[PDB]
Amino acid sequence: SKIDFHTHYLPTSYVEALKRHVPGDPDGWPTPEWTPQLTLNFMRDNDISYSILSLSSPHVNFGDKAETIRLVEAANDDGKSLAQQYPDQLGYLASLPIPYELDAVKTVQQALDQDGALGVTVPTNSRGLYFGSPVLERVYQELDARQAIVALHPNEPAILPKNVDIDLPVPLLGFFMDTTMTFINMLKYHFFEKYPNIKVIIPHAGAFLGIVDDRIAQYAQKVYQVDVYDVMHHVYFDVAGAVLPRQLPTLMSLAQPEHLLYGSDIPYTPLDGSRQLGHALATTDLLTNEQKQAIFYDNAHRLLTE
Amino acid sequence: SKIDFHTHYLPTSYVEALKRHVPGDPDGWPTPEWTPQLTLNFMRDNDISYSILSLSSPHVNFGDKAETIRLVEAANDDGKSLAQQYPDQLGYLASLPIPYELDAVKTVQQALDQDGALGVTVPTNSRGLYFGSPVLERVYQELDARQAIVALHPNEPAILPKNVDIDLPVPLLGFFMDTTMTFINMLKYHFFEKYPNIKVIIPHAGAFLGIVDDRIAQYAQKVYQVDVYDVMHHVYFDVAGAVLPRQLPTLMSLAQPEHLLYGSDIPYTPLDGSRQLGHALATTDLLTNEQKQAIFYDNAHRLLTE
Amino acid sequence: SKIDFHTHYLPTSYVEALKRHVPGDPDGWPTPEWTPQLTLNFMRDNDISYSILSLSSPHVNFGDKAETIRLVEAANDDGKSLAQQYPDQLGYLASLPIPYELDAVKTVQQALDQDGALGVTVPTNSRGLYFGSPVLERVYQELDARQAIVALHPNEPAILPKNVDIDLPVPLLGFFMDTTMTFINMLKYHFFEKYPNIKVIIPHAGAFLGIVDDRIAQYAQKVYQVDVYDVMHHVYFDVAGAVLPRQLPTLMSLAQPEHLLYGSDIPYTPLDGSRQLGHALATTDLLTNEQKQAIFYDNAHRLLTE
Amino acid sequence: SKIDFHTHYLPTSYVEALKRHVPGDPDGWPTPEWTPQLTLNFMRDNDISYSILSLSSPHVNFGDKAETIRLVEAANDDGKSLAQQYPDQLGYLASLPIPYELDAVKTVQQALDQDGALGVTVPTNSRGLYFGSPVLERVYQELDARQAIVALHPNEPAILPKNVDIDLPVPLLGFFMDTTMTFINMLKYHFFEKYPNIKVIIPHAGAFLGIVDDRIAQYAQKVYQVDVYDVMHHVYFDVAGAVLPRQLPTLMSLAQPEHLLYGSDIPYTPLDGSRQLGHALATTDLLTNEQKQAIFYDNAHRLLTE
Ligand SMILES: [Mn+2]
Ligand SMILES: [Mn+2]
Ligand SMILES: [Mn+2]
Ligand SMILES: [Mn+2]
Repeated sequence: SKIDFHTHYLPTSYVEALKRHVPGDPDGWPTPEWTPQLTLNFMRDNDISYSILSLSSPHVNFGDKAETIRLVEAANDDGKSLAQQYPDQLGYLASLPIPYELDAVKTVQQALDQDGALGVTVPTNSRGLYFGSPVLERVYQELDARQAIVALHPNEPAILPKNVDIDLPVPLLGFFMDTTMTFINMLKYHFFEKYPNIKVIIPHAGAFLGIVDDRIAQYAQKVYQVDVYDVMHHVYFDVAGAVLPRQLPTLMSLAQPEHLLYGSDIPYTPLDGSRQLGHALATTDLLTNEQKQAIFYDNAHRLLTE
Repeated sequence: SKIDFHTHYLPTSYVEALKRHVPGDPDGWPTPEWTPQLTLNFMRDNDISYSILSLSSPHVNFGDKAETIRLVEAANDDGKSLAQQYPDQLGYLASLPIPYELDAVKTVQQALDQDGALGVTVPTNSRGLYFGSPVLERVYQELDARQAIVALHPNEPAILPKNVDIDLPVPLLGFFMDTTMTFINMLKYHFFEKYPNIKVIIPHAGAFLGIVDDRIAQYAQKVYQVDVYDVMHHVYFDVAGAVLPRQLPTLMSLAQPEHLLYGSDIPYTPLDGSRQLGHALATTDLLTNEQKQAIFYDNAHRLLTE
Repeated sequence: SKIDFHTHYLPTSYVEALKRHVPGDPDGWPTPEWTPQLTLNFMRDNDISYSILSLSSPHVNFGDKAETIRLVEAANDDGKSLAQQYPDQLGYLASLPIPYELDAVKTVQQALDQDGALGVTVPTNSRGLYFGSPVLERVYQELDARQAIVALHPNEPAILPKNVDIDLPVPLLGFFMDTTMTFINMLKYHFFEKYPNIKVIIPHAGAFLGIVDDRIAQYAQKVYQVDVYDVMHHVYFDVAGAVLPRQLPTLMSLAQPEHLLYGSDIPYTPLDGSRQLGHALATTDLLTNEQKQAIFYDNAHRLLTE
Repeated sequence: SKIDFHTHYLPTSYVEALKRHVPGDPDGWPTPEWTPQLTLNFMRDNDISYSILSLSSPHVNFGDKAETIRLVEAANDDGKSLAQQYPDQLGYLASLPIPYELDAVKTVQQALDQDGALGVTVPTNSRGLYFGSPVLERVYQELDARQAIVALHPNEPAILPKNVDIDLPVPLLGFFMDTTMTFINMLKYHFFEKYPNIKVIIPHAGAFLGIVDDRIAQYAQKVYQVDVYDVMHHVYFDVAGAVLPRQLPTLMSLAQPEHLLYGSDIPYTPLDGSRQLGHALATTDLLTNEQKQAIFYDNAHRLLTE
């Protein structure tokens, strides 16, 4: 069976917040319907024995602090409630009330120490505040002290040129640009050097890292005093998206084999498309049987048992 | 010997315009010194028998139309003058007075029909106007009627988040994001379908195309009614930059073998670094002798003799 | 009776374009319902004998050139058709297919030379191209040759800070910032100096000009070689909006008495609110009866008979 | 004698930070030279008996937290050291390490409770975080508990349209747009309602408030549940800049007579230009002798002795 490290859920209060604050479709991508039953049924039909639920983007920062704290709490309560309802099928990563540092520090401690979260999920940027920002140092310290799993999830870039790619859904190119920019932001701030105990999961096979690393390697070594290649060995990656036949293969010459995790990205990625993507990973000639076994189960299992 | 399809020159008026309008280093990258002799000497020391000179970025659109037209003309006159001075070593691609459509139409006709340009070079975006924009249709029509070579050159993206990758030179990540966004912009506007005779050269081994194509293939097929894979076979690519060991190999499963062109990117890329990059292409185990021969000379030669 | 120089209409194709391209309420302001009868009945109920209709913002530039040209033509045909159906009650200002210079040049000649337009209306900025930009020189020349009336209409600023005034409707502060930025842009490019024959109507009592003029006066004189105070005497101003008791009075110490035009801004401003604004201009102690007569009728009439 | 509530100083570390992080002239305005003697000699030559020094913009947030905290501490030590060296001529407002909430909370307590600060000065926005943002609630609470004076100082707007007013110095229009956006932001978050004890000084005669208030009055009442006119009576205003003959007079129909404070804005505004602006306030026919006395001394004095 497989363990899904990139699968989502949508609390009712979160769905109401989207309709209330976002005109049209969020990220130029229509909000998908969802119920625990949808995920469970998908797990049954695709031999997934365990899913680590996480709140997707847009992040719940709409400009109202009390609202953001309320949404994050509701979302975490749902995650926790589902973990207690299906202890063998569902687990969850806690969302944080970013950009509110002290409040996020409080959520980290509470979600990890008492509410059974397996770790946390954080937006590449929340209305402009990109992860890696020293505005959240105390949050990093609380996460590092707990050797926590930190899964990044791409959000629409804070700002982009308006007269280009007009109406191109944000997930198609924006998400990748943001994840890439965030990774680099983390290198600039010595994140992996200062918080070596955190286990960072970079989604969608590392976005554009497989191409820019080689291009920034020099600058990063000279100006950031960081070896991008060592970092690529240190972090983790989920493999949601069109990772075949080019993206994953390129990533494997940079990533550590034990650090690759399977992900479906349901329900934002239509269930059928997700099934097809997972079937591709199972039958491709680009992966050995050992690698398929690691990506689908062993890697996640090792990570979770630690 | 090799033919360089991505090498630059800097007219004195262009250097004066940069100091006058751009504070600090352009694109967060210090302006390099240059003289024809620098390029010629570099060609001698690296067995390059022919170079196709082109004006790099930033584009010469500073908000003053008459100035832009004056700079573009001066630049083209320099290119032409060098072609007549060293008919066997130097050739040139004309710059255009974008965003001024009718004026650019006039430059295209004049540079190609009477001043010996081998084609044109255009910015991915000129102060926000991204290539592919219907604002320049008449320019495309004049270029298509002449089966012209059109080389894109990345410019700093019109706008980006300000609190991320602070002070990261633009060429390291911005250039790639822009070239990628522009390519997609061209797909949205059916550029290759409407102007099938133009020979578009996409720089730096296609930036991020090797990773996003697979991700947008579906949307592009359904909404743009375009097959991104056919397009990748139709266009050309230069191979300047850290194309090894991941970028070029990925691109070769998408690009046509005869459409890959060598490029050094001097003098913006230090001459020594450029020499090292070219030496890598010559000794790598990732390319057959036939491929090295095609990339370094045959492909460009075929393209130029047409 | 009064003459209304700032009143709007909404072609059905324009309304369908808004629903199709703009998510939610355009400019954060709900699109109003409209038919020719609503304007006409408003005119009878408010002693308005003549209205010069114009298309409001957002401008019809959605990224599709053919569509922009089609929408503009449909809007001008409607304006023309209304002037022919109600010669004594309705007139109109033609819209222009900006940012397409050559096409706009064509619309100006046609609109003014044969379609009966009383002049043109233009957006302070169309997706980033601000009026005054040399990208439209040929358009200015065609307008100056006809001593045309050019009425600016504010649009949402191209871009603004993301985390401030969240959800504040655009017309409340954005429109003013845009009109203000556009006027200065026109100073910078010597618009009034180069096209003295054009009669420019700046909406909403000059937005912030009443306050910034004194601040930029020096710079404009030294760097633009322009006397802002002379320009304020040269252009025109409609007085739609909350012009009393502060805005209009300030503007009158800078504007010429004969260059002040009445405006209601229906139907974007609720009809009852517009009736109240008009009633206030009629009964205020801040204006002499002569000024009320000039603003409501004489100034417009003189400009129209010219 | 007069009391100056808008005058600046430049710590050496701040000057070095500007050269190191800002290319060209900050805010498009050349950094002025300064020593304590320049301010003091200006005071003797212009009948100023007391100046409340403050750090001008750009704010010291360059992306490095430790550096921001270090720069703020160096600036406050200088301010404190000047107040101790010239108890009768110089006082100071402390800067805050915004956007670091907890750290700023610390600076407020220390600055006001033991370092002799007369209050604090804050940027309308620090790299995108606009004052009034709930990200700084704890900072407001610490300030309200001390009935602290909080002086806003405009900074370049986070982002603006790229192709308009090209090269127009930021202080000429940008500063005003920012102060204006910030004031409304504060309305939106019920700042004055929640922190009634803070005495907010809005610079440059309220920027554009004199004109927008009447336009947003309705929306602010209905959506923010705030009466903008009551707020205008509640806050304070310095009168640096070209306040005559239009700006200041408009502001006086909204502001409380006792809440108007004199300001020179040296050394950013050339000393001769500031002397002329002060002389104009002294000889203008737009103010009674009582108002001139209040603006120049009484109002400040009453606020300081409180
Ligand atoms: Mn996802
Ligand atoms: Mn180049
Ligand atoms: Mn209007
Ligand atoms: Mn100041």
